[PDB]
Amino acid sequence: DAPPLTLEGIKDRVLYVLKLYDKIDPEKLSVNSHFMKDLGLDSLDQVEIIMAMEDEFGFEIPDIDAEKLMCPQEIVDYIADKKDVYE
Amino acid sequence: SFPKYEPSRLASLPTTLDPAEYDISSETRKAQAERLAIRSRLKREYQLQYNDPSRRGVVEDPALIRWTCARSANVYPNFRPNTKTSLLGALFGIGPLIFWYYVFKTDRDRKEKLIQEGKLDRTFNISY
Amino acid sequence: FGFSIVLVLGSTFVAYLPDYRMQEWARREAERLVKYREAHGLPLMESNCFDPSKIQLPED
Amino acid sequence: MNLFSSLTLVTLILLTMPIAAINFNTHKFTNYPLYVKTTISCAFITSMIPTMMFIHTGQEMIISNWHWLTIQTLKLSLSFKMDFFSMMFVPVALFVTWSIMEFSMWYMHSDPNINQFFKYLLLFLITMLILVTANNLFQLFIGWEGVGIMSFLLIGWWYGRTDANTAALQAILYNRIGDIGFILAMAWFLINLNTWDLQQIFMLNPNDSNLPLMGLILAATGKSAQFGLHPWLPSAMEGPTPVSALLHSSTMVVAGIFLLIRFYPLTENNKFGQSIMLCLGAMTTLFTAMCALTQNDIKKIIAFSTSSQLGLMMVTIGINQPHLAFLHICTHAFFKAMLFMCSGSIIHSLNDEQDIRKMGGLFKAMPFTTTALIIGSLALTGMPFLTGFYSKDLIIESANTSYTNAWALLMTLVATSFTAIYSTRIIFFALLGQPRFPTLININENNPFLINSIKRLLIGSLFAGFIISNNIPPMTIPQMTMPHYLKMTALTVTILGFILALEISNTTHYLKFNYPSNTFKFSNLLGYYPTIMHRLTPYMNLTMSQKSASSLLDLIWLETILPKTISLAQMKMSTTITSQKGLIKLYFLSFLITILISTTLLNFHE
Amino acid sequence: SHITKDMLPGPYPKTPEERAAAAKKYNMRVEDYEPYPDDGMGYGDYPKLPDRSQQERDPWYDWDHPDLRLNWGEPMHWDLDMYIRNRVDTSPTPVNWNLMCKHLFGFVAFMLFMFWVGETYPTYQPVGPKQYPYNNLYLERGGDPNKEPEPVVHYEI
Amino acid sequence: SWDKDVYPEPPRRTPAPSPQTSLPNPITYLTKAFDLLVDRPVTLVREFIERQHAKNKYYYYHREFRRVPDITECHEKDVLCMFEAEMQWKRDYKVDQEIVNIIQERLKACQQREGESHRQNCAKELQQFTQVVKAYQDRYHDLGAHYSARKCLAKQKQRMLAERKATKEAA
Amino acid sequence: FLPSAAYLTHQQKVLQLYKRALRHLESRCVHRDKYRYFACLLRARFDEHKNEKDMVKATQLLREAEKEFWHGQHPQPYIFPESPGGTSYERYECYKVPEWCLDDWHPSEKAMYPDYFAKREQWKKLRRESWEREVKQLQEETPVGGPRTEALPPARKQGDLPPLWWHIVTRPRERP
Amino acid sequence: MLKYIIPTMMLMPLTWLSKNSMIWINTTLHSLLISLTSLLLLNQFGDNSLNFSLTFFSDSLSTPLLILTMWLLPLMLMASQHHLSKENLARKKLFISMLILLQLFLIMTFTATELIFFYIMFEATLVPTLIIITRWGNQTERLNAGLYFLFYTLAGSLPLLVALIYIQNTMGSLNFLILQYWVQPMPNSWSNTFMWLACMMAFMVKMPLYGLHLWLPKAHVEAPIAGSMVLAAILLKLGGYGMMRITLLLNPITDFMAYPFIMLSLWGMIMTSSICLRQTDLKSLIAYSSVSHMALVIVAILIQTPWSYMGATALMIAHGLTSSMLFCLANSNYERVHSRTMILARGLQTLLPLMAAWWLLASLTNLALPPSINLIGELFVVMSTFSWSNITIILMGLNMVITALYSLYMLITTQRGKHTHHINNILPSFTRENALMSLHMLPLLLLSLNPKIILGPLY
Repeated sequence: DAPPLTLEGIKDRVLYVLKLYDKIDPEKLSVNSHFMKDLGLDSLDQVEIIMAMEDEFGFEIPDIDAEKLMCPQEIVDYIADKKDVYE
Repeated sequence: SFPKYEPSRLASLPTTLDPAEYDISSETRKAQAERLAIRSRLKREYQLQYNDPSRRGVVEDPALIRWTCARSANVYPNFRPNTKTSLLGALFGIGPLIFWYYVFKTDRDRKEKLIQEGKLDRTFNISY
Repeated sequence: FGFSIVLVLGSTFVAYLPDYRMQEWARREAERLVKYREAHGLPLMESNCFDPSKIQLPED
Repeated sequence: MNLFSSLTLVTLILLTMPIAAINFNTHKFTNYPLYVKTTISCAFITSMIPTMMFIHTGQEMIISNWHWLTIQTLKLSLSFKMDFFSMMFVPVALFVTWSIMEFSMWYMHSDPNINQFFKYLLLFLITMLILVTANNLFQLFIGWEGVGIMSFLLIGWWYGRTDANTAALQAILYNRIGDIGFILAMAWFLINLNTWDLQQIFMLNPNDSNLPLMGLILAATGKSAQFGLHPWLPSAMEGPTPVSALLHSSTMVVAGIFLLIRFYPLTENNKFGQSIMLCLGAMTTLFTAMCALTQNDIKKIIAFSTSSQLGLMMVTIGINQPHLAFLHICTHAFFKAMLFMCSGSIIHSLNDEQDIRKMGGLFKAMPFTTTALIIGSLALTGMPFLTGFYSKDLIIESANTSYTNAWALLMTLVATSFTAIYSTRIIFFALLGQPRFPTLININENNPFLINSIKRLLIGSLFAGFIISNNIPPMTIPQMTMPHYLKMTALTVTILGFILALEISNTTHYLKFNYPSNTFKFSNLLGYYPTIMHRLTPYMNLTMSQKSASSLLDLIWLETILPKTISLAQMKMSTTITSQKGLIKLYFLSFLITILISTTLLNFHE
Repeated sequence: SHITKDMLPGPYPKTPEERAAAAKKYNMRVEDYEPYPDDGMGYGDYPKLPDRSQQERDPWYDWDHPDLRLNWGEPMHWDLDMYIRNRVDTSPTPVNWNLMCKHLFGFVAFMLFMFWVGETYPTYQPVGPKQYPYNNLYLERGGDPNKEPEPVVHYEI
Repeated sequence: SWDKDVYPEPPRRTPAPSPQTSLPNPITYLTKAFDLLVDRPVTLVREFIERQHAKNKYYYYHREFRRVPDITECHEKDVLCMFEAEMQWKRDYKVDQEIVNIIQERLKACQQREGESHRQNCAKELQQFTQVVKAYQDRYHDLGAHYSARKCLAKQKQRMLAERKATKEAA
Repeated sequence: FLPSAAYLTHQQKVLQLYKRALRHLESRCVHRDKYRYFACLLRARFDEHKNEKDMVKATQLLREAEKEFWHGQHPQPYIFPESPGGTSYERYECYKVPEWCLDDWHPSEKAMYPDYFAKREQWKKLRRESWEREVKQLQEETPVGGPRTEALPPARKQGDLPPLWWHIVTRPRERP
Repeated sequence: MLKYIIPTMMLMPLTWLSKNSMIWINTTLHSLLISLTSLLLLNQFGDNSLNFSLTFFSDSLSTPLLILTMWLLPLMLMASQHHLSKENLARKKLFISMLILLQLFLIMTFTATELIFFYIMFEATLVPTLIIITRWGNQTERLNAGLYFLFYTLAGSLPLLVALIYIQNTMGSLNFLILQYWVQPMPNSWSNTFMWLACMMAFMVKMPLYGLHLWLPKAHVEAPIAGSMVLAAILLKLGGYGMMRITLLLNPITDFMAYPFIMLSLWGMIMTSSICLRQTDLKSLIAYSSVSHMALVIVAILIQTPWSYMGATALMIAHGLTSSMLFCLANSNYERVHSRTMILARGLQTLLPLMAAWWLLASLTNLALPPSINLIGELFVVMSTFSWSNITIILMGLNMVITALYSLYMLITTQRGKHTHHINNILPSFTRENALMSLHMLPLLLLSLNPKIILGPLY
């Protein structure tokens, strides 16, 4: 029970499940994008996104962090911290 | 729609339906700020005396030492013999002893009188 | 001098030694005595182990 | 026969080499799993022969040697007896554990602690064998506490995980309540039959036997997960998977009812005793069947099912039918060993996530395992007629043709319906739902050891019930003469259970978001027994440990009665005798009053 | 080493200096220091805590001691040896406590009463006793080789 | 070996199976191969070890003792009679316990060999077991731990005086 | 009970309620489609009075929401098999050996793994080289006479490592 | 027997006129030689005891205890370094010679003939233990520990002398055979009740019984390892040996007057097994375990069955080995961390991966794992007390359950689940402590194979 994770792979999987989400566009979907400034979605659907990451990868993230991710790059960084992603 | 969750000594009261968490006065904000300050200073002292590369031994918590000294050595001082203490002492110390004593007197007098009659099942009772 | 001379030598010395509290002596003696008391008709393990001729009950 | 005794004693002694081998090796063998597997296979092929000789003629024999402490009028040697149960149960247990050796070769590929794991598992097998063989009852007690403590170690294999050693603590505690029951039984057998040995117990049948029967009842309900003392069972499922499989397939789970089976001449009579037997078993069966509904962890479901089947065997001992219960032991052993092994295959296939929610549709994710689980779960309740048919349905029809207690029959009725409905629900939620499991799939069963083990146990659980049930010497009179609507009722209850779980499934397809109606809650939340007992009985004894025992009675009162009275008396008397200031007129007035009080008051010259 | 005044003699009174000293000593809030009080049960002057505290303390805080929820400086409630997880789990229950005990006692009482109703009322399929061949199968029960024949027969029906 | 007089055996009974099959008989093939591949080298090794031990001869003698008289022929305090008397009585006590052991081993052998018909052809051995254990229960049972010889004789005197009073009242 | 502040806030309290109710709706509802329907219904139920300028009516509706939530929770809320309470709860803690060990080995095995121990020795010299001055000065430099927080500042000054990092960096890898 | 007495004397000037790095090999080697020398003793047979003089003799109760003492000395002597090896040379020599004089008076005591000689050698057994635990008591209340110790044991054991002198000048000499061969029953006058009360109460103090068990825990938590092993094993089983001898007299009133002590012992056995479930100071749990096992011993002594005495002496020897071993493991853990508390030192399944095997083996012997001797003892005592009464088995089994739970809690509390990861000073296991564990648990399993030796006079 050890499939190897990598940074490009986790970036692709997180961007896949963000692009599959409804009320964003596949055009203006950047890695360095805000969940507050440019995507314009609210905190509620932001924590729906946080729930999507928790339900995909298989672990909770605490609410001391769920205040303050707000961008996909720090999402990738935080699952990189939970998983310690090197071979 | 719900009987409002009567508590017990075993069932803990969860953080949601307190309902004291929703009457937030300024005193509760003051207490939470000071409690965070106390936890901050204690974690600061502990982490500075925890990450030292020259520190060989254990961090030697005074909390555990203080709790142990309060638990064992600081019972007999202090004390006064109260009505509650003497009552509970003579109840939970002497009561079961004298109760078990009387019931083994009863069982032994039964068995002694019954084998004095001779009508017991000791036709072969070798391993006494 | 704690295992190589004590432990295995003590294990042999206490694994067998003579009949501690006369065990197998009592085995073979009971064998011969019950064979005798079968071969001469009298009941095995006579009760009243002391002779009732050599006894004196006090009287009323 | 020299061949018979020789082959049985070498089936014993083949389980003695590998422990002393790796205790004497110090050069780490690579082929150690292969070695333990092939010595268990050699033990199996040596154990197949004398059982076939046993059914071929009989020749039913005991061995007894190396007597130690032959002290008083008794004696005790290492002795074990080849009759029927200890005769031909051993191949089933060796076969099951051999397949578990395969499955634990594969499942524990990624730990360097594998060698100690196989040492513990083989040691557990040795102790289970010495339990099931003996007739000298001290050796039975040896096997009893040994399988208890090996159960402790194998549940607490994964150190860390405070829930795991909590669970192992519960298991060893209910083993000790089995111990108090068993030593009460040993006490009565010694003080009223001059030994504790099966043969003289069977030789003299006493009249008043209620105290050792209550001791045996307490031993069985402690050992084999029965009501009042049952809830150590999901506790026992806290551990790893092949530990759980061997722990509750045959070994350590049937040992409670193994004893009551072994004392069948003693439990011939005493209808009060057989009433206790079957009423307790009906209570266990209904409570674990009602608790088994609405559960979502797989191992808790399989454990509640095995508690229900053990409750059927307690009812089977309640009626005077021990040999059908032994038939049920063997079929049940093949059955749920195969079921646990299929479950662990699924769980380690899907990243050890184990829960039925987030598992939904796994049919055609390769259908070897889905076929395996539908074989197992339709062998549950006995699709007529397979190996699972014989035990369960002849037991319930013979219970129906018996001077029963008129409520246990309805308990077996409702329990058969319940085990049907959770069997069908666990198949539906596991396999043929819609697939709800997280992505980056890593499903693989192209694996020689797993297909060998699952192959071997489906081939076992399809034929061995008929093969064993055919060539038994007839140890009872079969009834075979049932009224109408009393033989049909087995298939009737199983079919209505299938239809009932089917309509619950097709209401689960609907959308309403219904509400808990508290029977849902009583079924799901273990209803109230582990929570109430495990939160009340620890708090009470430790409330009494702190206040009454430690801080109150011993320390402070015993120190204030024996030391402190003496110390205060000596201190006050010192400070009133020697605390006299230094004047002379005091000393001579004391002299004068002493002279007067010695002359005239308390006289010394008269 | 360890200071002599980091031990703990005597209860609360008087209120300014002793409560200030206990606040400086046990590292607590001033008006949250609670002695038990002094009923003379021993107990020193050690604080009362909210007494459950161990299925509390939600496990994502990432404190120091991972299986005890410690933080190296808490005053550590008196009955802690009864409160390590693996000893007593005081979770907030999903239902109640009174509802739990009443329904469990009701179910077990009803099932034992139905067991008694079963015990007074057996089932039997309507069939007489077996026709044992030789005097209720005599001479093969407990003994009696030539003591007493016990004549009882069966007739074909 | 042993004395078959004191360890009796029932007369042997063995039939011969007659198939009436055509598989035929795997276990006969297996027991012939077992005898040829197991029983031969152990026989040769036992022959070797028997020669190596019978090259020279030892003996162990069964220890035998005399009969010093009784406690009833001993005086007031006078230990030099009581010592012989009580060690004679205690050796009788140990050999009597082992007699009880031998009777119980006979009872176990009768239980196993007579099979599931319990009350057939053990009833005479059960009878003598109840006889000898009635003797043991009457004689050595309720004396306790510090038996020397004197409590045994006190039990003897008190028992026969009680029986004398019982038969005097019955007459 | 949290490291950042003395309380969560009203906002995050409502948010944790939303996460818990949504998770309990997962644990209640299989087949995922009626789940998605009921999740959007719950989202609309919170959309009904999101924009209250009032506060006391908002927290009273929060309390009544907690009552209808606790009445309608599930017996087994669907805890993931990595969470505490869940199936794992440090499942492979058998091999989570702390790294203050592995230096108490015989030098035969230190000859078996040479480069790793040389690099570990220069790690420890990196640790001791910047332990006293920078770390203890940054700890006894910034805060108030009471610390009153459980965060800590980085070593943004010029160079070396942020303070108090050894038992944060040198942890087990959570799947060995 | 003087063949054992006089080399135990001549092992004392050995320690004086050996030098630095020279005392140690001499003492340990020669004490192991004396262990072989008393392994030669076991000849005892059949009819009676064996008389090693007009002055010394050995019952078969005394042979396994004497062999246990001369086995336990070199183990103890190696155990008592690394906490005094950095102290002075003369003080170290004084410590070793104190232990040798201690063993000498123990041999004096076990090979007694007259009960007055037994009493003199009883308190001569007492006086070195005092000096050891007070001089190296290593904690702030060794004062109070020694004071409680000496005053309890003397003031309980003081009227025993008066009762034995009264028996001396009412029934002739006090040889154990002439105490036997002449003993007459003594009726229920109250002077007989006080005489029985005096003798039995002095040994009650020395067991301990339940009302006087707070003699013990300070005297083990504030003692060095040598004095703790001496005290626990040899002194408590010596008190049991003394009551086992002197219970030959005064049998016709012990039935009438033995009722309160049995009930005190039973309910206090339950209470003591309860009190060692929750305490800190891990060293003290073995002490309360010892009080529990000695309460079971006292039940076995006051009931007077041969079954009871066989179970009693087996329980004595097995519990002596178990308690001495488990004290040595607790000293190993205190050498690891300077705590003595229970909840602090945790983890240790990873680290020191074979120290846990010895903890497991000791914990399962204290469980009474069934081939061991401790289950033999406890089982025969339960058999004899069930023949005593058909009701006391509730207390015995509840003792068994709570004993299982606290012994298992001792196992999985300090050595299960998570290291506290602020320890970082514990060394890997030395060869010395592993050698001490190997000296403990080879003879216990070797007697578990063949236990017909250790059963008492009523074999």
